Amino acid sequence: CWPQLRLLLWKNLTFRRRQTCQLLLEVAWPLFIFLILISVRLSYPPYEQHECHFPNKAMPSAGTLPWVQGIICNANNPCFRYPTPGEAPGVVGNFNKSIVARLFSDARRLLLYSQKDTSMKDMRKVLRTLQQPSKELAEATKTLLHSLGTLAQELFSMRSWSDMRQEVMFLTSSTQIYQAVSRIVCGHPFYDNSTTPYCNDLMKNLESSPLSRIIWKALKPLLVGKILYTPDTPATRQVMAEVNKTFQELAVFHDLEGMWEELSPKIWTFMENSQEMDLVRMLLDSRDNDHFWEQQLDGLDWTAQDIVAFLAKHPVYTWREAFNETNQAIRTISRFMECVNLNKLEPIATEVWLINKSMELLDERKFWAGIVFTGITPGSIELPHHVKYKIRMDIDNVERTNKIKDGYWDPGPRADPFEDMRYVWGGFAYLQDVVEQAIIRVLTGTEKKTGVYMQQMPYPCYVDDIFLRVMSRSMPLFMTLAWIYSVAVIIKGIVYEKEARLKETMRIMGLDNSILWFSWFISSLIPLLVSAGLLVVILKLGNLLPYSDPSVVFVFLSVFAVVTILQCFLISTLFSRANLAAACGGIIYFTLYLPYVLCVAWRDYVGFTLKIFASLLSPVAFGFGCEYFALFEEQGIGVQWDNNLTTSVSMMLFDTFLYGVMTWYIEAVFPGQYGIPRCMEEEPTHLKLGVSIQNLVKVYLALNFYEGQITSFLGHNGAGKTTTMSILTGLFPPTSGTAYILGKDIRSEMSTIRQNLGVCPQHNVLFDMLTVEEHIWFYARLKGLSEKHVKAEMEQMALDVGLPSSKLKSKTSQLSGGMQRKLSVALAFVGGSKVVILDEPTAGVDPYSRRGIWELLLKYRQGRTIILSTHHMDEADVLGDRIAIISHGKLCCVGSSLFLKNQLGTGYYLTLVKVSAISNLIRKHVSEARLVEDIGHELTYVLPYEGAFVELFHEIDDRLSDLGISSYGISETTLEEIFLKVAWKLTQQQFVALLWKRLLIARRSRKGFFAQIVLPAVFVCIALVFSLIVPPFGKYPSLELQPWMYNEQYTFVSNDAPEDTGTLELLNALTKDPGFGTRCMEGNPIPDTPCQAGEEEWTTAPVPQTIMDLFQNGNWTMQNPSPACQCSSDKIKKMLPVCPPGAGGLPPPQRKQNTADILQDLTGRNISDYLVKTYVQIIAKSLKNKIWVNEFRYGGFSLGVSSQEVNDAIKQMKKHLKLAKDSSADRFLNSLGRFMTGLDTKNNVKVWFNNKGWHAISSFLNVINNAILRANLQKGENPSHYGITAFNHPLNLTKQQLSEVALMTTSVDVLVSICVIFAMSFVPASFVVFLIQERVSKAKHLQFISGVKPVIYWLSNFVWDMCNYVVPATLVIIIFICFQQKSYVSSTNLPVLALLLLLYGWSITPLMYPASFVFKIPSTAYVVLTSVNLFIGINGSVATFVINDILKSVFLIFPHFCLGRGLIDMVKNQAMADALERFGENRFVSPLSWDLVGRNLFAMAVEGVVFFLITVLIQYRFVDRICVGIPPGECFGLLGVNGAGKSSTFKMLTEVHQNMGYCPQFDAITELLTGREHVEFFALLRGVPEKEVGKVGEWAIRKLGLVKYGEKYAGNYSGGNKRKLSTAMALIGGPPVVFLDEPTTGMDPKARRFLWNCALSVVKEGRSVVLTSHSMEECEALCTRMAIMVNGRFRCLGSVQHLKNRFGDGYTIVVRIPDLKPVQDFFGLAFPGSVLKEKHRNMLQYQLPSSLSSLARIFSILSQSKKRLHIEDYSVSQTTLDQVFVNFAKDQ
Ligand SMILES: *[C@@H]1O[C@H](CO)[C@@H](O[C@@H]2O[C@H](CO)[C@@H](O[C@@H]3O[C@H](CO[C@@H]4O[C@H](CO)[C@@H](O)[C@H](O)[C@@H]4O)[C@@H](O)[C@H](O[C@@H]4O[C@H](CO)[C@@H](O)[C@H](O)[C@@H]4O)[C@@H]3O)[C@H](O)[C@H]2NC(C)=O)[C@H](O)[C@H]1NC(C)=O
Ligand SMILES: *[C@@H]1O[C@H](CO)[C@@H](O[C@@H]2O[C@H](CO)[C@@H](O)[C@H](O)[C@H]2NC(C)=O)[C@H](O)[C@H]1NC(C)=O
Ligand SMILES: CC(C)CCC[C@@H](C)[C@H]1CC[C@H]2[C@@H]3CC=C4C[C@@H](O)CC[C@]4(C)[C@H]3CC[C@]12C
Ligand SMILES: *[C@@H]1O[C@H](CO)[C@@H](O)[C@H](O)[C@H]1NC(C)=O
Ligand SMILES: *[C@@H]1O[C@H](CO)[C@@H](O)[C@H](O)[C@H]1NC(C)=O
Repeated sequence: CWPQLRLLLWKNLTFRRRQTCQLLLEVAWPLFIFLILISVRLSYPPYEQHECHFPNKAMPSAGTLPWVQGIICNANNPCFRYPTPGEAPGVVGNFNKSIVARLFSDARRLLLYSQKDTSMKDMRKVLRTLQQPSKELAEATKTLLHSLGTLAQELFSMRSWSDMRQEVMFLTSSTQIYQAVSRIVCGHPFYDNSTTPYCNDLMKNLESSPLSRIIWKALKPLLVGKILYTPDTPATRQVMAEVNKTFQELAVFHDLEGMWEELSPKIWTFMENSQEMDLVRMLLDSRDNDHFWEQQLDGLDWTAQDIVAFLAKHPVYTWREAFNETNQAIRTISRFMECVNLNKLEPIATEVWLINKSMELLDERKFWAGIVFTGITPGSIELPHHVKYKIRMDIDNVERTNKIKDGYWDPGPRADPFEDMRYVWGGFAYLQDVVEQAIIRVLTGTEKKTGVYMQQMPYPCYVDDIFLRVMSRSMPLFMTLAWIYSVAVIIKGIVYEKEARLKETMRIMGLDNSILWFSWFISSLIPLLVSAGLLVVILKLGNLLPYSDPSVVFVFLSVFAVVTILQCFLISTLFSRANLAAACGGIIYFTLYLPYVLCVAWRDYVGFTLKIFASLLSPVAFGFGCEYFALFEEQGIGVQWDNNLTTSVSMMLFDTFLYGVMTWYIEAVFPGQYGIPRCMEEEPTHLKLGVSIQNLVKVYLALNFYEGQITSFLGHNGAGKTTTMSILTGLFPPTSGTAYILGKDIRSEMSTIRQNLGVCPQHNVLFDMLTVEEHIWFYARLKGLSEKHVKAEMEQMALDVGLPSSKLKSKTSQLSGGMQRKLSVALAFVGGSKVVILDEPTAGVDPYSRRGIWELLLKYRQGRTIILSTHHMDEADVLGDRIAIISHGKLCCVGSSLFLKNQLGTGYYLTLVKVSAISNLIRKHVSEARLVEDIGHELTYVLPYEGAFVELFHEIDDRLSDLGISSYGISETTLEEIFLKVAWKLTQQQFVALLWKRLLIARRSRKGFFAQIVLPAVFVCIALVFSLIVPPFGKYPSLELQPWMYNEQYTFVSNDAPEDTGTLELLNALTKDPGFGTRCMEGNPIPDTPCQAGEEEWTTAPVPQTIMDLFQNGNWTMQNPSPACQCSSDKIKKMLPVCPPGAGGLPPPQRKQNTADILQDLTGRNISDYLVKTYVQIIAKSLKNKIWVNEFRYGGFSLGVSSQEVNDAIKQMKKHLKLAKDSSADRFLNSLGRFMTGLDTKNNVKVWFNNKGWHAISSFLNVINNAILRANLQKGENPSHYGITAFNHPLNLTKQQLSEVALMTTSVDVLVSICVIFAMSFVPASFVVFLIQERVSKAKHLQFISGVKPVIYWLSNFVWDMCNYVVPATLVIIIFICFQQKSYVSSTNLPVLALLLLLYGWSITPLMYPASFVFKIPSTAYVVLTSVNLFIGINGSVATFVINDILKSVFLIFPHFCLGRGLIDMVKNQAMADALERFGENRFVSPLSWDLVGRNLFAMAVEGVVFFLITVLIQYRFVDRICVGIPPGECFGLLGVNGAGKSSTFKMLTEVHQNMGYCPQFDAITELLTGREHVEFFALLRGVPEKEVGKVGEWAIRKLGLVKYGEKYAGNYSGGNKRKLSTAMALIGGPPVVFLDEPTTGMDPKARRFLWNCALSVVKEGRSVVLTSHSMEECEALCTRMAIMVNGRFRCLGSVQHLKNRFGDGYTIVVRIPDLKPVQDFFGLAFPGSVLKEKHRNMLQYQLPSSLSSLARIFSILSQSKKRLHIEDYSVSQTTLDQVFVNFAKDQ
């Protein structure tokens, strides 16, 4: 058992080693694939990003100055990496150090001090009293001194103007300006025709200044934009007037220039020539006032000396420089604010005019967003209590509304300042908040009393390694390609071993399929394990899968190799061709891998039971395991032994078991064309009996085979000798019979029988890539011989074979057919087998190797029980010692050759070579004589039988010169007799005939290649159906801003400073009956979301034993309230950090708010740390369960706490000091007072928003605005039906975006075009494979032999190919015109596409014609042509992606590229015309224009023409004195030596064409055509009449027989029937000379005689024939004038008898008498040339050379010694023709 496994493994290893061409590619392909993989890996490094927070943005309602400050500097998401103070629950600042805020606060302080100041009036009163020592003078002076000291302190304590002037002077190197502006504004981390060109050049410089050009993108729609709204309802007018007030709040700088121009001369003369200033300067310099100023300064800067130097200066810094600087600053700020359009309000009547005006303003490049209301009628009614409004803005400034989420999840806070922040810099949130605040103010009356801020939630220290994810979630493809190559190789090997019938012989040799499958398994698993180990090595070292144990991945790859090995064992039993299976395995495994990518996209609704029932394949389970590996690898923890993956391994093992069972079943139920689906002479007792059959029978005989005799076994192959020989072997069991083979019953023991019983079937067994010595060694080891015994047997076999040389012993299977057959028949004798069963030896080999094999067989006659079974007569005659014939399953005759020939055989055959005279002489010499047959220069007679022989031969030899007889001959009866006795318009005719034949061969192929019609149909159907799934990619529907667009989310509300001031009522109205927003309130005014009504429970989730450790780890202050968390340590790359328990610290109270979501109170908790830890831990827990984790929370609120005095003070100040009512003084003061009172906020809210949700910030802003509105509502009936809804609907796209979408749709266009190109390329594949089938010596050369004019052949082929491509063209046209694809079904795009497909077919059908020329194998050009067509399609797709002019000019040669570009340009022009019609114009550029489409049509047409021409061109490519005369009726058989070039001479020697007929050596018939139609087509091509064609066909079908099977498929016939059809084809036209070649190959008796009779008859009609073969019996029975060709020249010619007598050997005699030596002694003494050819018991044979002319005396001596030697039987024969042939071949 095990030794056989060892031999099988050795054979497999030798097959692997000797190739030296497959294993190197096998080891290089995975290396190359994964080298490309690692090269791609080393190009994308892992991106690490620290955790950070984002500053809070301020809306316009929270103050104009903080809003502008938030716009200006902190507009980039700086990613602080540390919690900003803005995220603190109490403070909302971060502008502590803002010098502008300090300047404004100092200005407010100066104002409020001046209005409460009395120094001016006190100084005036003191001056009046002094002008009108004293008593009250001292008190007045003291009060004035104190007042002026306080004023000096106040004026010096501002400290803001100093920094402002220093910074503006330093500004008037790249980073210094940025640092200065950042320190100034906040803390520390064609247009020239419209307006004046000054600020045009300013904005040009802003766009060209080398800084972050993002602040300009945010400031452009703010100071240049322009808004417009719905019809002029008075309430809409009121809300727009409120918005206008909010806008003009910042217009204080507009009327400041007039104020300065009006106040400058007054303050100038006040500081120049006023008595008050002179008195102040006088009092500032004294002897006692200096100490007063020193005491009042409190040691501050700007002492009294500096004050006196600055103020008192009539002619180094006085007030004049400050005055000039302030004047210049005012000039600059006025010139800046001049072109700032603060009147951006335009009322519009209708919505269509709204859209038109917005588009016009967009063309004018000055257009901000636009509000659209929903008023019911232009009435004075205030509001319908529920405002629905939309904000229409440009697309490039608003986030798209077609999607609300990125889809696939990926780490990253999504905080890019420009790419995904359009709701901030675009101005959407600003206008939204302004409109909501205006609506709130107009509904109730409260002005602002509310601030709003936006805070982005932080992110917990993530890293970006998307490449690792996409490569570990798509591992199977590149993990499987190399094994696809490996499985193709192993399938090629398996099917090659199975096709050659080697497995059948292995089974016959005494083996079971189990050990073969095991050996194949081991031999294919060893290199797969090697490759798996190497891949584990290259993956671990590649740094692409760190922290992954090599052992577990190695075991995984080993199980994968095992399951793929069993899968290929499954797939191999369905194919019976090596290359076909090797090419189809790859595509079949690709098809089996596709379900994985098909199921991975629909993972949202896939069931575990569906996963199991779909895991019946190997690639899907491997992909699941790889997904497990990826999920456990991405987080850095790796994969280890931790007890999914186990389920995947179990499913893979179940798949292995299922594949094994499927193999075990299919190998038995459906095998190949060779498997089995589930007058008796004296018996010589001188030798031992080896095989004794006894009463053998089957389902609808007894012989005794002996040891030393080579017994023959003849039969009709239908009545026996086929199932009897199989029953003698182990193929089929017996049926009520027994046969003791060498003393062992067949049914008793079959193992010991096969141990000493060789076999040699017709199909030789010789493995390729091996030596004959290794063959003998392997067969001897399989026999069971020892080492020394095997060596001795190999030496003996090499000595007896005849090739004892290293040039042949160490060479591969390269010898000629002769030595190959000799070695194959000698192999059956290795091991010393005592019983051998041959089958058809020397079937089609030359007579020389036949004699050699005969000698080799006779050398093994010393007791081996050779059982011959052949259809040849001479072989079984000269080899068979006991001929036995059976018929009707019963034994008929048995005995020696002489016994069978003299018991029932006819008399002698006497021939004469060159008629009534000789006939009468023979009749007078012998009465029972007759004239058998007379041929050209020959005559035969029969002597049916004895002294008449002597007298007749004497009379013949005496009167020989009388007649024309030149030589005589005598022969015995051959065994074949005993076997038979016992059991012009011709061009149009050829055109229509070819068309008819091809039409029939296409019609009768319904079961055949009919898929070439429905397969392109189903593929184009799949394509056009998939084309109806991709969205139009250019739509933006009306989206409603509501936070519940996401299914589930966690909200939260944090109430800071709970003192009931202004926050408690707001937070209450946020969580009352109306809920969060507009979800459900007296109905559900939101579609597809009715709110869950019943839930009210303020509870805390059950906490595990972590509160314990939280208690024992006390002192958890506000700072560090929870244990820390580590992330991204060195050499440990973690996608998301892992934190210990107690991440948040305490589960907050959870409660549902009846809106399909749950809120948790976060009062007094650190919001940032809690959010970070909860988010990271929840995301980890969610991704742990393989759910494709989505987002968790989106938004929350933090409500906290941060006037008329300044307004009243400004009013009182304006009342005095030269009050007036001009448009320069009152306007500026009122605007400044409004700006001052529009900056204070009592209470505020901070909306925490996640940016992963595209529509989260706006929805939560709407929610908080609705909450504010419902809270500010007073004494209402109920807050239910009071609410606002915000919509987002962009405007229509313009020409630019239309061009962009027409450019980006080309991807889907080429995607749908590629599959059509692939599906349309399957029609010419059938044509080319049919041409290949007809090209290999079948019909092309045969039709070329007759007059066919080969150009007409290709012409008719092209015609039918066009006519047959017409059908699927119209079919697919109808199929995908049924679909409403306006790009194709239009009245202007249908004919162009129609003739585009037509010309594509016309150009593609001749392109694959020359590919059939050099291709000597059928049924495999299909796959390679499909592959190269796919490659051309990929090339055309790449060229379309894109020097382009020459590219599109030279790439028009490929018709696939032509059709692709045609479809692309067609859909492009369709989309362009549709867009132009949408915009309101009309373009009618026809697709048939020469430049666009039509150049491709002409190119494809001329390409088809030139391809047909070059195909015609390729076909045309632009012996020693052979002399013989063939008269009428001369069968001039021209034999030759081995390799004499008979086929070449036949092809050279072949009006003359029409006068010659050919019969191919190989069968030539269409497998799907009919029998009668073959000869009908060949008669049509011969030149017979159209009406007599049926008569000629009937004559041809009746002449050669087979009339019972005349109407059937030629492919379903047999060898004899195929040869009959072939020889009938050569007579359908009736030429004078018919050239035949091997008419009988593998045929049977009672059928060869039929063809021989037909040949003799067609010769007898005066028509000479010419044939050649190897069987010399056929030549001697058919030919009449031989022509032997030794080396190029005719070495011998003449009749058969003349050649047999001239150069032939002597006669041969056989005598029959235990025995006596005296008879042999007398026989040897009688003849001098007697030679003992064979000596047996009671039977002798001898040869007489050079003594044939004395046959009369030979017969006389025989008749004399008949009574003396007591001989029982005599026989005398002449030398056969095969002896003459082997003699001529020996002396060469
Ligand atoms: C909620 O919970 C978070 C943490 O989960 C708390 O945030 C912590 O508190 C501060 C932010 O509010 C952070 O303090 C900063 O730490 C920086 C780190 O630099 C080193 O810090 C270590 C101590 O950990 C020192 O030994 C080193 O010498 C380094 O200084 C400081 O650099 C930073 O100092 C600032 O520097 C800037 C620029 O120079 C100055 O302008 C500024 O005035 C200040 O000096 C500052 O001290 C703290 O790191 C942060 N994280 C942790 C783990 O503590 C929140 O505070 C909690 N919420 C509330 C309301 O408390
Ligand atoms: C809306 O506000 C703008 C300014 O914010 C007002 O326009 C002012 O008045 C006229 C034009 O109407 C101009 O001469 C002024 O220069 C504009 N600006 C200022 C600062 O006065 C406009 O009148 C307002 N419209 C409504 C309906 O209130
Ligand atoms: C035209 C004048 C009278 C009205 C404007 C007030 C300006 C000019 C006065 C009022 C207060 C003064 C400032 C108060 C003190 C300082 C701090 C010192 O380190 C630089 C000078 C500086 C900054 C003074 C410059 C001049 C000053 C800014
Ligand atoms: C900065 O913050 C502190 C809080 O410690 C506050 O007292 C101060 O007024 C702030 N500065 C401002 C608002 O300019
Ligand atoms: C804008 O697009 C809508 C969508 O159908 C269309 O009805 C409307 O007429 C378009 N308006 C303009 C001005 O193109």
